[PDB]
Amino acid sequence: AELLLGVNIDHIATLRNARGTAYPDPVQAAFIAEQAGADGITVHLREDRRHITDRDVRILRQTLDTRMNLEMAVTEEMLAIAVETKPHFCCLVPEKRQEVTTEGGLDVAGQRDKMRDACKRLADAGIQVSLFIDADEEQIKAAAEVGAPFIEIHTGCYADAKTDAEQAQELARIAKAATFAASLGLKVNAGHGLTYHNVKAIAAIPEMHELNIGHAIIGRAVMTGLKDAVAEMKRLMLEARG
Amino acid sequence: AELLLGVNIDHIATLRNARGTAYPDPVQAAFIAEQAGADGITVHLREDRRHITDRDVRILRQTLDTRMNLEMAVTEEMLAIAVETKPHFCCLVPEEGGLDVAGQRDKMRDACKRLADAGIQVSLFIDADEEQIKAAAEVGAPFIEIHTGCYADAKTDAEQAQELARIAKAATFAASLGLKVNAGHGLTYHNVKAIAAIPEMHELNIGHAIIGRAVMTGLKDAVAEMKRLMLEARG
Amino acid sequence: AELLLGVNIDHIATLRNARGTAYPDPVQAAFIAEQAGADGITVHLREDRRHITDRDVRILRQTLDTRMNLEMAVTEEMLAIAVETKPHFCCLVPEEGGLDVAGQRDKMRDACKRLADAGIQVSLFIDADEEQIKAAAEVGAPFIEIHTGCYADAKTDAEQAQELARIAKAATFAASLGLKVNAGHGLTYHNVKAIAAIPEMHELNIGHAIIGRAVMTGLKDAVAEMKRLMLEARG
Amino acid sequence: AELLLGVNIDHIATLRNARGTAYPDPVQAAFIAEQAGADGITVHLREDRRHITDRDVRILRQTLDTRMNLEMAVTEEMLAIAVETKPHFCCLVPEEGGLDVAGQRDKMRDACKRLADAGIQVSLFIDADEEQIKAAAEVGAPFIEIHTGCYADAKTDAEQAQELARIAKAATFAASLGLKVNAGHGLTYHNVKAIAAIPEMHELNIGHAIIGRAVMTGLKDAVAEMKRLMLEARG
Amino acid sequence: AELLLGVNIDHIATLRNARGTAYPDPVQAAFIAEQAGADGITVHLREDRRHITDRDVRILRQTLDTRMNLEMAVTEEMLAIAVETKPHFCCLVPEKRQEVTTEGGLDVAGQRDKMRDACKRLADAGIQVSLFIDADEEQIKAAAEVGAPFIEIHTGCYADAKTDAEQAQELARIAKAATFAASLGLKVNAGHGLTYHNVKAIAAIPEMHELNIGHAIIGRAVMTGLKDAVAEMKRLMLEARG
Amino acid sequence: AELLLGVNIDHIATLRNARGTAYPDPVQAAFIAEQAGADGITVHLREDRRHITDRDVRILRQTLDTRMNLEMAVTEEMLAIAVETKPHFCCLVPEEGGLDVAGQRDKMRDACKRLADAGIQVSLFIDADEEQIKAAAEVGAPFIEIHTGCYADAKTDAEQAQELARIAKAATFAASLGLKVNAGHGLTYHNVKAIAAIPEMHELNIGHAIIGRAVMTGLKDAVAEMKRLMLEARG
Amino acid sequence: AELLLGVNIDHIATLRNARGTAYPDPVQAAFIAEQAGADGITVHLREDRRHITDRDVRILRQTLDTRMNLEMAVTEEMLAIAVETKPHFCCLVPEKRQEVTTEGGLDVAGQRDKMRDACKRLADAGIQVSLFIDADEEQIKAAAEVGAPFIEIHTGCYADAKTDAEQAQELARIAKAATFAASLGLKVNAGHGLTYHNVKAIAAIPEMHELNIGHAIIGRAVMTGLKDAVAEMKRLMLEARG
Amino acid sequence: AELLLGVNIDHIATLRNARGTAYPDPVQAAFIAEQAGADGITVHLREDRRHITDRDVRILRQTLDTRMNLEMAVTEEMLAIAVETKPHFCCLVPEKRQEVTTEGGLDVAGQRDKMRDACKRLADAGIQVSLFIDADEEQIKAAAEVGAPFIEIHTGCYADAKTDAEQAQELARIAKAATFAASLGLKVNAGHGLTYHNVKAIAAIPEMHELNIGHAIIGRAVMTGLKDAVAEMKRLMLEARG
Repeated sequence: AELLLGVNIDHIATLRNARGTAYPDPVQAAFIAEQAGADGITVHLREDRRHITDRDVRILRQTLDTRMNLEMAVTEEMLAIAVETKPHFCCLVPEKRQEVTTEGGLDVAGQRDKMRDACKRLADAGIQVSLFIDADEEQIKAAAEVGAPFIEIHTGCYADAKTDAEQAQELARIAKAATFAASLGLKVNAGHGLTYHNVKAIAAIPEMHELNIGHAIIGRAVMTGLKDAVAEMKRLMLEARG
Repeated sequence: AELLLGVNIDHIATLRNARGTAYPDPVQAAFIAEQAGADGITVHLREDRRHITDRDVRILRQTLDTRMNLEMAVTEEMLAIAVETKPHFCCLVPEEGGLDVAGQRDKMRDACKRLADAGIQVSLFIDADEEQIKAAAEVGAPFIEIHTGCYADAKTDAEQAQELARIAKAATFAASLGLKVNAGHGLTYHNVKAIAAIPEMHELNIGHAIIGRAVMTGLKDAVAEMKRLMLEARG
Repeated sequence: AELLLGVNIDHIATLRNARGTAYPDPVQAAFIAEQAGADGITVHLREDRRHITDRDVRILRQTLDTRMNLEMAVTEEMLAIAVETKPHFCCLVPEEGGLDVAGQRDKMRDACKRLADAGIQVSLFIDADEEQIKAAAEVGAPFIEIHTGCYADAKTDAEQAQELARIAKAATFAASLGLKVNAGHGLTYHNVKAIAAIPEMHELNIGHAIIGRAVMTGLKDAVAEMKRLMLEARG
Repeated sequence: AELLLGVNIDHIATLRNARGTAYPDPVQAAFIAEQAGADGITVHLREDRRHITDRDVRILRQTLDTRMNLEMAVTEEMLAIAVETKPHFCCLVPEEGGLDVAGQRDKMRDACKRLADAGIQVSLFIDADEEQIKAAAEVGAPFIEIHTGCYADAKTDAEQAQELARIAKAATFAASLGLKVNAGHGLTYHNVKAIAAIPEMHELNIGHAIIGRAVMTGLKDAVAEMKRLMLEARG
Repeated sequence: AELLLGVNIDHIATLRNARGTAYPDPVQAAFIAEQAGADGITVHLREDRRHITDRDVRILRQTLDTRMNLEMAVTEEMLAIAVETKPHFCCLVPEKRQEVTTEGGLDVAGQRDKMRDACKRLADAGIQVSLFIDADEEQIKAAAEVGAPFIEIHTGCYADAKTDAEQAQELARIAKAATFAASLGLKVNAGHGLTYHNVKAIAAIPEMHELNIGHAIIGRAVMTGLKDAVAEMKRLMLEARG
Repeated sequence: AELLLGVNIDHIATLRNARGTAYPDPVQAAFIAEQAGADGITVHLREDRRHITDRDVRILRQTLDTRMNLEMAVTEEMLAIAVETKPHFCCLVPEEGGLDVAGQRDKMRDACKRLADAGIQVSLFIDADEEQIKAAAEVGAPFIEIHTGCYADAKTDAEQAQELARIAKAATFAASLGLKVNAGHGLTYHNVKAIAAIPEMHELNIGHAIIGRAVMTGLKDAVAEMKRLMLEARG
Repeated sequence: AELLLGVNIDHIATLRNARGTAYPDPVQAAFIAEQAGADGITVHLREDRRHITDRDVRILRQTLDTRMNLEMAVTEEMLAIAVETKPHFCCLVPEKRQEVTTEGGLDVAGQRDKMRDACKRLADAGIQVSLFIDADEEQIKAAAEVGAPFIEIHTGCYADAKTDAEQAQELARIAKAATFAASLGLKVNAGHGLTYHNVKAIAAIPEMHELNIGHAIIGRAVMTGLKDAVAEMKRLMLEARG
Repeated sequence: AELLLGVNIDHIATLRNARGTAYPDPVQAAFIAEQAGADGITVHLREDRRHITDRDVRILRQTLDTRMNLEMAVTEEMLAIAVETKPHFCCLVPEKRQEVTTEGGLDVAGQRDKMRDACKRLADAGIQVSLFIDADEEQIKAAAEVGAPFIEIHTGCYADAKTDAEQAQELARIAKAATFAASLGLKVNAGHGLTYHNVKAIAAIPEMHELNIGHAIIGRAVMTGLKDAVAEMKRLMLEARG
């Protein structure tokens, strides 16, 4: 169907934890976002509980009207936490140095045994898994082989691009990777680092299922208010596919 | 008698620094705040430059339409910066939580003088303690900013009303000694009024609660609301 | 102190329960209200769980930024729930329509001590009746909430001025006994001012008229308008 | 032709009846909706008059600028009321939950002819069942409204895609028989698009989710957003 | 208590009748006004049914959340219509040439018998009567004598004033008349012709109970929307008494 | 293919004239409309000058940022004014309702020529009648504006779809004869789309419905909404 | 009494003339301002017509719903235009080196005869005259002797103050000058250079009748829109007197 | 592809300089515009610094979140400033009588050597250059020969058209010129003088890459506020390509 928007509210919690009070509350932000264009809410539960906390996840699981995408590292703690939470989606990301690739995505091709079992365990709990990876054919083929139904292409390099040519090259790499990914039966997401000024070229990629976006929305929100920030992003995304 | 609002935009920077991009930019937040009820903009240039950075301070000094309140610790590095930057105000802070002025009379006395010679109006961030207020007066600072943190963090209505009375008495005491008095740390939309109602209060410097409301409603409305509640309290 | 506004979000759940879905969610409404002028949120946990449910109270207790006022009947089940929940306030009501305190002195006395033991400030919902008020003071309650329903349902302006005067005298009487006094049931945008102008009023707990305005204009505006009218009446 | 939106304002009355006051008034909500994207207003006059009352229908019939869709059970009382009222549309529903037309051919046939005789366009509320659809065509109804409740309550995405496909095939079947087809029960802001994209859909009659959104954001915005999402799906 | 605002919605109907359709509907405007600062709604049922119609009055009587002020001429038709409608208030105004004074108000002093009976009949039906009159002591004393509980001072001349001095003179006349009126036990209203720029001096008059305003609000409304137009007027009125 | 909107502000004047003051002023409404989606402003200078007046026309000619469409009857007085005023457009109207051009070929032929010599683009307001359209073509007018009144006033969906088909055919017919075609009289927010969807339509001139929505929501939003619905229809 | 706000829309014409187009049009700005808190509209018809033009004045004179305050230099041309135009107010300002003071105000003391005839001529035309002067006793006595009913004190020096002390000094000077002028029978205005951050101290001065402000309001409008800019300035002024 | 909008904020500085104050500040305008649909911000650093100043450029270069388009005349001073500044784009325009065409565009044909070194020098600095020229084939061939990657066609004559025919003629001229330029390898922009009522026909031209508009947007902003003015212009442009 239409391109979906997942809104990552981690930075609502970073603002909160900066002072130790209860506000602003990620629970409030999730309602605002889900009623302004978000089709899902993403929260990354970190080992260091730097922003989102166990309390946020527990309450969010009961208050979200749409569905949760739990971003987490592939460790025994997170896996168990994920199985008991039962979020609709789970997005596996690199936590430490021996988890990420030279560009930032998960190293799936080099850890097939771990990834295969993670995917299987989460799947058994009824969670749809997405593997956050670089737009790299080796990782994509590996994602498919280990059984993950989704992959989320890391759009950071595209976003960080320091020149037009560098950006177009990265865009083309993402587009070609998404096409290759779909040919393997994978569903493909993206979103990390996307902004109001570079999101359309990514949203225009036909194979994209959902763009998971956080920072730029929250950064617009402090000026503009979360409702308009989410709605503007969703509007740009639909225009792009138009 | 005309209560002023100083908006601390440090947390705009915190949000930015969390990812290393240029947005959101403190410079934008300052224009919004100044046109929504802020009478001044406050930034705390920390040693680790974790949120506000030297770039921020340099650009804001050239873009603020009102005036800057530079929050900083008392060190030679910071004093030097202050002197060079020439902010309208400077709020000496540590780095109960207030600045120990009574325990470092020499250091604070020299700090105030130097900053004062740079044309900067100095305020010492202190606890609502009679000993510290006297020390502030004695050392020569024009302003003190009473730490409202304990008032904000109060757990019960009783502990709250007690910290309130302590601040009110501390303010009247400070004023009887020639000092101008500010407050603001930790104030929220739900506890700001009792503090705004204190006659001696000159300016309330508030940050976090405003930014927290802003991520939901936008900075302009967050600032106008806080300013409206403050004037209601004096009214 | 400023007149407070407690917003009763029960009818948000009424709207939700008419269909068995999870929306609209009282948890969202509480955030909106607390940021639009409410100083407290009221929920009435009815034995039949018509609207607010155990889930609601459980989550609200964790998400409210201000404080909870738990409206409830004086029964073992409810007293147990209240002790466990630890809301900041508890408003005891019947299962004119006010609580019969004067005729159940022992029961109310036990209830108040028990809730007070759990650190809960108790309010007895009663008619503007001096016998009931004296009894409320006698059984140890720190608060009473005067039933404004008769005033609100006044059929003629004569019955209205008459009910208003009754409430105002009752309030003055309650205060002279050391009680703090609330009100609010049935108040609307057109009749709230006369009640808000009564000096002894501490907090007005209003629900229905605000939610009825909200379905048209949105909750934020519905709450801010009620708070604005209340403060206008005081000044 | 453009996909139409009928807004069911029943829950405005639910909110009103929970207290016996005159607000919020369904008559106001109808004006708001009609000017924010609604092409029709739906009210369900239940025998128990739970929400919408005779007064409501009476006044609405005179104040609506668009047209009325009267939801009602197939009983003598209701048929009489409908004939007298002359709404532009009548939606027959049970007292999955769709009308059993295939098993009451004579009754539905009498109902349709009778309402058609009063100049009313009849819609039979039925399940996405080809047997029920064929029967609806056979008894003379010009419209059927497919029950989207099962689709809306889908527990898994599998059950959802399955219910969607069932509705879409049923719709195509209904159109091939000369019937016009509506839908809408249980649709929300997150699941309306897939139904609005079905080519044969004429009008979506939605209630609960819009009113649930309204108590938060106001009715005007709640309606305009639903209409916007519907038109986006079509293009 | 506080100064009240009655909003006259006649001109919503004049816009409607100009074309013969159902919109705009006075019923909608009454809801908007009552929720934006109006404490009452006024409608003038004219003999020629030029704007407000019998249908408007009939529906309004059932939809108003506050109270209706039925403006009408003193004729047998209107009196009977008023008795059966039972609006909370009734404001008697001049219809023809033998009904008004040289400035526009009702001629009460010169028609004591009619006015006395009108007042009595309406009062019997439980309607609070207001006599629309010029700021003229003779008419005011007569209003009191015929038993009317309210008078509405015609503020048209004040509004039409063509010079500052002319306005101040008219203001002072209104102020002195209101004071005289109250000394007779009368409650006093005003409002006709008031605008966003001259309403405050009138609202500042202590004896004023309610200002009934129509045209300027509707005229602002077509630009601005009725809600803001009503709220702005109510805001100015309360500032004046502040 | 790019549908234009002409906003008739006559009814702003009607409201003003009802009381003899200067407000509301058509001049203000024209700026609002032109910046909210109007591509042109229309005013009908009637003989009795009941709403728009000579002052209005004289000032608007100097303040409009887009262009004026002068609606007027075919008389020497009006032609003279038009010639002097030099409006960009002129819409000849009577004073089924359309202009009888076929019955006054001589008069209309001379009218168009004179106005055309003054540099004015002429449109003849006519019924969707083949005889009148041919006459319009024959007499030399560049534009015709099809009277949509009967379409608007239709009582049933059948009478409506019939008037619609008549207008659509009339438009294609007019275009096949070299004429540019407009419409607009009586269009509302609920029936405008079917007319906007007609390919041949150049500009829709609409007045009353817009002003009627405006008294509720404000002119800016009323105009932007109508323009949005029109572009949606072509889209 | 009621502190008034006059909004100077000159800079709207400034923006326009920068291109020779017809927009933005001062006539529109005037309607927006008058409905958002302006009690009067001010325009300075310069000899060189740098911004406001004769058409502007001619049309404005017909569309203003409140009243016009025509700022102009004292010359036979302008005097004739003023007498022709008949604006409610006329504020005489300096435009040439031999008309201005070393502070920026009109030099009335140095041109007693010229000002005397100006005030008399304009007064016979029914125009209320104000002399834009510095907060200087010599000029004030001069303004009083020549017969002008109003003076508008130049708040520019107060506005441009660089230190809190310099500012406190100028305010004091203005407050004493206002009292001094009132003791001579003059009514007093101010306004030039006032901003959203320094308007309150001036508005608080009791003798102030009207603050004529332009620049800061337009500067705010370019960002927030004219309506809110005017409404906000008006709100601040009433709060000060509150 | 995606039609871009560059907003020229020069007139914000225009308003400011009219008084020597610091407001309104172009730096604020740029943040508002970039978050409301502007894809770039344009500033014309004039030799005389009539509006935009060196500080403006210096600060803007550090606060812009999108990119700068520096309009400037061709002189050693400006070239050095540009090379120093390193804006993403540079649009060379005429400023003196011997630099302009009888239409208003830059005279590239008549100064091939100068333009040739400008383009080369600016290009080594990594700046993309655009030559602001008339819709004239001689200038276009010249722009192509000298090596500029972009040309910006002067839409002023189209904007100032007085008759629908005159306008139709200019549009045609621009559309053919755009196609002609693209056939020579140039990318093409336009924008000068475009308004909310004539922007669509230009936006519809396929070869258009970016429309740089300023004046009409600021003129609308003074009334409605900058955010809506920018958003609305962007909306109209996308509708045209729709």
